[PDB]
Amino acid sequence: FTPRPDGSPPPEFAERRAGAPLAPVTMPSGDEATLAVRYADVHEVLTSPDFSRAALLAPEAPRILPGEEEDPNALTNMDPPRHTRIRRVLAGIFSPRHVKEWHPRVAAMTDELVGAVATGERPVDLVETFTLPLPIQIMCELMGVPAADRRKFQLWTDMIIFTAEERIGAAGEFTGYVSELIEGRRGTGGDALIDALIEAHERLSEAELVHLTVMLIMAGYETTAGVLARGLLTLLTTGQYRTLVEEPAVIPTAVEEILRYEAPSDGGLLRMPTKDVRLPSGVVGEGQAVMPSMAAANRDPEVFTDPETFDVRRAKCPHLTFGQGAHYCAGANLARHELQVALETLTRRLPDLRLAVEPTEIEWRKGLLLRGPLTVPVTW
Amino acid sequence: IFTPRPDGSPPPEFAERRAGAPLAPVTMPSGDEATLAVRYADVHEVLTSPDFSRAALLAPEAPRILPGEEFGEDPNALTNMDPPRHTRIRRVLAGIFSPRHVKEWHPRVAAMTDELVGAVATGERPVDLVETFTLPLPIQIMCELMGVPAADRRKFQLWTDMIISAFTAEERIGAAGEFTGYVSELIEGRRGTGGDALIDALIEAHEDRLSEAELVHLTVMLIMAGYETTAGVLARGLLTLLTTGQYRTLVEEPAVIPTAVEEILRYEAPSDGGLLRMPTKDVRLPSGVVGEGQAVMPSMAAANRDPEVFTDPETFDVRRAKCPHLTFGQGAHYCAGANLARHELQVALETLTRRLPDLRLAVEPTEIEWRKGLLLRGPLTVPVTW
Ligand code: HEM
Ligand code: HEM
Ligand SMILES: C/C=C(\C)[C@H]1C/C=C/C=C(\C)CC[C@@H](O)[C@@](C)(O)C(=S)/C=C2\N[C@@](C)(C3=N[C@@H](CS3)C(=O)O1)[C@@H](O)S2
Repeated sequence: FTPRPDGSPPPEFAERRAGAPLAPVTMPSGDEATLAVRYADVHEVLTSPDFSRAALLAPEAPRILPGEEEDPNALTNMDPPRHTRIRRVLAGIFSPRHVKEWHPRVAAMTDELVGAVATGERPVDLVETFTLPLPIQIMCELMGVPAADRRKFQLWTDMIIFTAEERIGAAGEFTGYVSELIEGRRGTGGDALIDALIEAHERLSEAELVHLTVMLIMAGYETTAGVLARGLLTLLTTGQYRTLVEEPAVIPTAVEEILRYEAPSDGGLLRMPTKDVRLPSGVVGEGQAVMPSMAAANRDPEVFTDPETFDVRRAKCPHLTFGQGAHYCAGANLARHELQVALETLTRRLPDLRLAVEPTEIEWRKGLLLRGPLTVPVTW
Repeated sequence: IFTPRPDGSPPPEFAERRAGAPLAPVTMPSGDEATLAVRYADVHEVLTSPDFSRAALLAPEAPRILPGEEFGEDPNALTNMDPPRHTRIRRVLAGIFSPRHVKEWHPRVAAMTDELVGAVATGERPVDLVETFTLPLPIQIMCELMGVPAADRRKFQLWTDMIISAFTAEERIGAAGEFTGYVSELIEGRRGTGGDALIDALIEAHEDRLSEAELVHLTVMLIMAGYETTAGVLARGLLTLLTTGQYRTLVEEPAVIPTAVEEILRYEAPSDGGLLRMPTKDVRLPSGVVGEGQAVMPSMAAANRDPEVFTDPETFDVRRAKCPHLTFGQGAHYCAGANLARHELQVALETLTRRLPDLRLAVEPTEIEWRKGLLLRGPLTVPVTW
């Protein structure tokens, strides 16, 4: 909520998990909601059918931040049955067995960027040169987007967390660019992600395809960049980077542990109960919105032994960083793969990587909910 | 012969030399002379015979085409080598550029075509097909194959324009050193990343073979050749399609595309000339004997319009069945990227005729301007609408 100078959780989480599992919290908007922090409460909030996303569009419902965007055609603001139809299409697209035509593009973009880091001026900022551009360049290649337009996609997303009409403006260039992009691509015989989306509209409405495309690009850039910058910074400060260099087989569990520990937001999309719901820690009333804090759930000693310790070898790691239930992250398999190949390539090409400053000098983004370091200087 | 022409039509000297003066002197831009072979039978022989040398053109007293350069005088350029070294590097190139490896790059060709036609399709009309399609398509593929950051694409393109040749100066020496340097740094970065692109395959050929200087210069050359030659031929190819209306034949009958690719290669050969061959003793060509130490220019474009080989050679016909052209050269130096090039041209036409069937020249044929200077010929723009 209030800017922290590092990636330390707010201590109000541990307090709420101990004795105030389902208490009000006042959000940046000034409105309040019940904050669920215990794993089991968050699990239930994310899986139960008795909560609605679409109800948060109603004019009286509470908001997390001040403003609009709040789009009625965004996947995150829909309920069954509409919601279910678009997800069926997305499983058909992000077929875990269609990733195979896509793995090479991920590795190629990593090799590209790690090479550039490798011959760059030390000390290098790993954010600007690696962690920020890797996911945007990946999403762009998969959407058949000219590399000349990637910086523009980055700024529109950054703008769309900037003051109302400036955010409507930037949403309007993205939607417009994307619909145009689409018109161009219809009729080519393509096999990229953008192509599979287009061809699902011949099950997706016009505005559905456009907004889904926009969201896939935004979703798959900001979160991954966040998690990866954070993950690398923890690897470097704990010295667990070296563990991955010496034992590359540990990279899978490291990815999971980074997801758990580095969950980029402390908050979550509100859920509205459509009737009185019993969660494990208590009953929450109909019409009283709940915030699921997956970040808090991820550091719950009921589930994770020694929750505040970062351990790349952690075997039991059912984190909620991809959410859960129906809104479970659509790009979960791509993201996990991006993270693995990122760590694989970087530890292979630069084993003797190390932070070029002390942790406490690194600055973190202030405001905009999502938390992450502003720069990660390294040398070797 | 490389003097200004307002279009892509051949020098009429070609028809007269083929008629009555097959192996006659020609003066080159440099001021120096060579024998100009124009008949298909002579050009074939000049390219395939083991009695001609490329390397001997490096000797300081040998004739040159251009008046001063670096990259073409480079001893480590594949085009400036004879067996056995030439053979070593070629077999490395065969183990990289195999028919199988090209079939495993296919999606990346299609994807860059897909991208760029889509942007053609949505462009403000009339769209210049050169700037939006023919120029970027192959440079962007090559760069993708070499792990080159997309921001670095125009640098590669301008450099390659300088080494091709007025725009001539001692600048085609400064360009070589910037490309060479950039590429060496690209290599440094890339060794140890474990990628599966072309540039990785070249590096893993050096490591335990290709020398450092061979690797560097070959990578630079693969970048320049895979862009400038393909770019020109494709632009030329599309322009002839549109001006003949044979574009429509391909839209209505896509199975014609392969013969169209060959006929484009034949008719649109981007050069009037070719790299000098030095005979290493007296050689009897079909049209006459050439003297030891007397250089011959093989004009593959003249050969391609020889009425002894090709009926109605000045007619462009996408249905003409297999008649070996020489646009890829012949013999030992036969173009190493030939199969990527044919594939790039086949996909460009497959994609572009599918997306924009009713494409048409936005201007009169004769209104188009052609690149001046350079050893390649090609139109500056190809404006179109639909
Ligand atoms: C490490 C990176 C990522 C994290 C931490 C992450 C996390 C999440 C989370 C937690 C949600 C659910 C939100 C909620 O229910 O409150 C979500 C939804 C979503 N994710 Fe992400 N994501 C990541 C990467 C990606 C990628 C690469 C894509 C795109 C391919 C993507 C696309 C989506 C979409 C479309 C949704 C909305 C799904 C729905 O509402 O049904 N994610 N993501
Ligand atoms: C339409 C496309 C192309 C044309 C018209 C073309 C033409 C030629 C010709 C005629 C030669 C031989 C010159 C001589 O023997 O004097 C040659 C050499 C060569 N080409 Fe091309 N080429 C094209 C595309 C490519 C591509 C895509 C590559 C890139 C990988 C490439 C790489 C090379 C190399 C490395 C050589 C030198 C081989 C040697 O000297 O042994 N070419 N090309
Ligand atoms: C410009 C040629 C490139 C980029 C490559 C590869 C293969 C092309 C051969 C073709 C298309 C045939 C004609 C070509 O030989 C000619 C006469 O047009 C040219 S362009 C001749 C010369 N060019 C220079 C700049 C170089 N060619 C070699 C090494 S540098 C090269 O890169 O070939 C001069 O040496 S002479």
